[PDB]
Amino acid sequence: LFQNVSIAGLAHIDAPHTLTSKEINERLQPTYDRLGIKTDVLGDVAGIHARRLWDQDVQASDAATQAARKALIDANIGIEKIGLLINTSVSRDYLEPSTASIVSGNLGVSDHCMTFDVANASLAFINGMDIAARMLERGEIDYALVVDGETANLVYEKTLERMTSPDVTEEEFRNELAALTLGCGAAAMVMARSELVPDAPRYKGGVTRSATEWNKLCRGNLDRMVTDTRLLLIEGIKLAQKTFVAAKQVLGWAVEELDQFVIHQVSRPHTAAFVKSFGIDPAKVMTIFGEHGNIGPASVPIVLSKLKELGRLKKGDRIALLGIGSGLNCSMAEVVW
Amino acid sequence: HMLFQNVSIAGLAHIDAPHTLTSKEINERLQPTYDRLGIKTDVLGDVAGIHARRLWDQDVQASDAATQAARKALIDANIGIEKIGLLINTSVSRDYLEPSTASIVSGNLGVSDHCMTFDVANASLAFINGMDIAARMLERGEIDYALVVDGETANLVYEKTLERMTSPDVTEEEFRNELAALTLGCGAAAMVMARSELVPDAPRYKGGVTRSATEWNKLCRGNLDRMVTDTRLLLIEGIKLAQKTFVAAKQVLGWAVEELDQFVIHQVSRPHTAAFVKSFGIDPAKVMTIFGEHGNIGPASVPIVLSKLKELGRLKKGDRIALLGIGSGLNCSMAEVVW
Ligand SMILES: CCCCCCCCCCCC(=O)SCCNC(=O)CCNC(=O)[C@H](O)C(C)(C)COP(=O)(O)OP(=O)(O)OC[C@H]1O[C@@H](n2cnc3c(N)ncnc32)[C@H](O)[C@@H]1OP(=O)(O)O
Ligand SMILES: CCCCCCCCCCCC(=O)O
Repeated sequence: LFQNVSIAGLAHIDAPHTLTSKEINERLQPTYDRLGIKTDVLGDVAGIHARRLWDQDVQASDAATQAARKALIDANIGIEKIGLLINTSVSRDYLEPSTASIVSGNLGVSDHCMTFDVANASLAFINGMDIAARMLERGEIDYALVVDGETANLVYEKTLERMTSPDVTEEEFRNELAALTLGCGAAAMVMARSELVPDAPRYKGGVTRSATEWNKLCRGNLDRMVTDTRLLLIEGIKLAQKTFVAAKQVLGWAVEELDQFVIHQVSRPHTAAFVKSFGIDPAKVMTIFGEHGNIGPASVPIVLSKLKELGRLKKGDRIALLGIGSGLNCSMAEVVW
Repeated sequence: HMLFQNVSIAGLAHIDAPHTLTSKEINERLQPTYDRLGIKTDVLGDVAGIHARRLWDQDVQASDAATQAARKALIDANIGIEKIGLLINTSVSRDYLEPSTASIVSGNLGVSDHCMTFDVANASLAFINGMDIAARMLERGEIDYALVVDGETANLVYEKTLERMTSPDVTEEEFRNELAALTLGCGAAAMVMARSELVPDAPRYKGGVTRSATEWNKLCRGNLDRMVTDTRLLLIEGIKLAQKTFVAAKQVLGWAVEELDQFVIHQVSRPHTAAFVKSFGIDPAKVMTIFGEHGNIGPASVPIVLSKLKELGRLKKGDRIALLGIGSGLNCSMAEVVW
């Protein structure tokens, strides 16, 4: 476990435009009626009633940059203190260079600042925290930024075009339906060596389990995402269960002994199936997919930032970060407030 | 100075893409555009110094090429996939935005449910980044073995760039901006890293230094079908950045150029490379180049060259090997291997 790693600052950005599921259903209504769809899958089943979109021409790096500036302020440090910047977003503007280098350019990092991207679907932010934690413990750097901006504008625009086409089949509809559960947003975290920030929350790290045989289940680019919803739910929960059992071992976790559960946000049935598996008090599980949908790897730190801004947390509170992503990969870690 | 301790290279391999595409063939297609634009010099063969590059079949994905390299690297290290505790994929090429290419490679190989996997992306320096991340886990003893894998696909950028540049209405500016795309190449590499205790006679990786100039992030921008590049400015600002990195390399690695045995350098063109070696007083006999026949294989370039050096019998026990590169960003990293 990490002994000397802390969270110096934390921030999130909510995207400014609301697209409700009611509004999407009115667009999709003529398709529903020719396919004989009678059910509201988004609202009544998924539990997603709205999501947020950016203005046009907002790139991932722009969103991440906004979040990074807020996080530095939350941490009371200047950019010149940053020795490492990692971008963990799924959304990316180019293959080359790293989105991190674009964010770093915007921010004005020093010539000593190491930067690169990590990609791992919705788990990448936790991955990013661990890579930074290891560099901090080793004394390579004092402060690190982990940043993540997500943009779903184009995937809504293109998916809605496809779904409204007179040639669309129910097979294609059900297979791209998951794209209509995603949302825009951004997050950023400042991590630091603990001797520099004695009042800050401590990050202990945690455990990782994987099921890489299921890598075909959810495949996506900026304009299109194809998903096997049923199997992904079933196998995703199986891996989460396996990882949580492994966590109870090495982290000493017992459900009653935890104050907050910061979980990846994908759907109401997904969530309820997991909490029921372990008898977790749903009150302890903050949910935002209702109005924000799935913000990918930024989801977990967004919720954690919202919890912080709420003035919820108390010193000594044990917070379980429960991350997962298409892969499948699952990582569960502990933060002590 | 925080150099890595007891981190070793247990296995190493490269894959050469099978189909040769010559610059003579490319020039043939481009000739009408050259003539219309008044270009009278062979800018590929004579200026950039690239005579050939390799391509895959159309149906080969980044993960496919990385998987080929990985299996060969495991054989080299004489271990099974069940030993691997970490797999990092470092390629610029990728199958999708999500999931990671690493998880596709990991699924192909059959890694255990304890294996940690993800992609790292950082233009042409990412393989060194992957080695560094693996090394930190290995040094702590969190894992015993790691795989760092990298497959590059340039098929689509060749196809689309050549169509655009052979268009009746291509502008001189668009032509110049995209020309560097025709110096790219296909190929793959993978390395098995291990705790030194398990492989007492294997080479040692020490890590090294990194310096950056992220205000130059616009100079080279790439996607699956297009790459736009300011070649002139990349040369000038690259050497500048490499100069800072060498000063740092003397501080933490204690480097003196005459004392190093091999320089394994990421390469973007023949004149760029000669400028680099001239700038820092490097013995050219200690610099192997595959650019003339393979072009620029991005982040796989460094380990592909290292693997070829091993296969040529040019590396012996105790040889001090410098891994050097400038990557779009800009970033520059310099690390040492002791064979
Ligand atoms: C560019 C990147 C940006 C970047 C943005 C950042 C994100 C990047 C990261 C990638 C994000 C991903 O991995 S997204 C992958 C995770 N998200 C998802 O899988 C979305 C799916 N969400 C869900 O809540 C679920 O799987 C449901 C709602 C689809 C099914 O729930 P569940 O309870 O089985 O439902 P079950 O009873 O079958 O369903 C009963 C009823 O729902 C209907 N139903 C069930 N499934 C479907 C379906 N797939 N499509 C249509 N309808 C369906 C049935 O017909 C039936 O209707 P009837 O009999 O009443 O008529
Ligand atoms: C821990 C929550 C349990 C339900 C989550 C199942 C995993 C769904 C996979 C989608 C992850 C992603 O958005 O990349």
